[PDB]
Amino acid sequence: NDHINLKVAGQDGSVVQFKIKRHTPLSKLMKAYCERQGLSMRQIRFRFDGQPINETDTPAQLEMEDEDTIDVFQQQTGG
Amino acid sequence: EFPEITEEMEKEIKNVFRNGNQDEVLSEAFRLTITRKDIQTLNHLNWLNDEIINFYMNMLMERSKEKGLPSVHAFNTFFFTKLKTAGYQAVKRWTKKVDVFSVDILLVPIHLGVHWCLAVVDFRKKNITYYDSMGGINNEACRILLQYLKQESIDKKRKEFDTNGWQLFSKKSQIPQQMNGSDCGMFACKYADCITKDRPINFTQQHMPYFRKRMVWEILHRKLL
Repeated sequence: NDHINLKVAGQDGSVVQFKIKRHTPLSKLMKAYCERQGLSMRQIRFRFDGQPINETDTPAQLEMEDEDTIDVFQQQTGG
Repeated sequence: EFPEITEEMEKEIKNVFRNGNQDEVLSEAFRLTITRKDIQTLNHLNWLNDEIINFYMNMLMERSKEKGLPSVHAFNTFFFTKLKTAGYQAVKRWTKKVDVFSVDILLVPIHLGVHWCLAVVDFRKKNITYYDSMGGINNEACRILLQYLKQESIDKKRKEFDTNGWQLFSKKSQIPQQMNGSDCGMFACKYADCITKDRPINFTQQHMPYFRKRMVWEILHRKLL
């Protein structure tokens, strides 16, 4: 199959574009989003239209498409 | 009305609380993942991290599917503030594949900076109603959600929402109050618990350390006594 583009938008209003083949686990991307654009990993959470994205998951498996957006948030704690 | 805290349970609980492998996988389903780290947030007087609440809001919802009980859709936690901050367009979208209206109650868990709270859309009572344990009012939240409804209606069922007759408000000294420093996310969950069971509210504080332990088993096994 053919590769697709994916936007990752931080809640600081920062879109980070990405290219990947559609059958690939998102681990490759998730960790790259932390490494590049320095950030934690065990302090954030990714969601595609509210659906919790897991590392296991793959674009095709999430019915993702070209130029679709992934939201990423800070982990959030409250008393 | 209280389920007992049987020996079998206490022993599995105290186990998952002990300082061990913090990244251990522990519990799945709901596309949620619950670790010893996540679990840890239910110990003593720890601040409940999002993952726990979302999980509870799924079971609260999964249960509201059984007979003689108001059907419920629950949004994840990040919903509210992503709306409040980014507007509608941002969350269009998160409700593709749910007719929000074909349900009896909506559960909105809210994260306010350093603080948990809950808002409830009761389609059948016709009132968006907000719940803070510390007693703080958030009439804004209601006014925002109502805007959601209006907007969603246009986007899903291609027609304006019938705003007529609806109430928006917040609860005060009329229910149970926080009474400490960290049991908010707790109150929020168990607040919803009574709501979802059409049951009245009834509990106060001391019911919390119990509910805390109780929640843990409830979580791991998915099952809410």
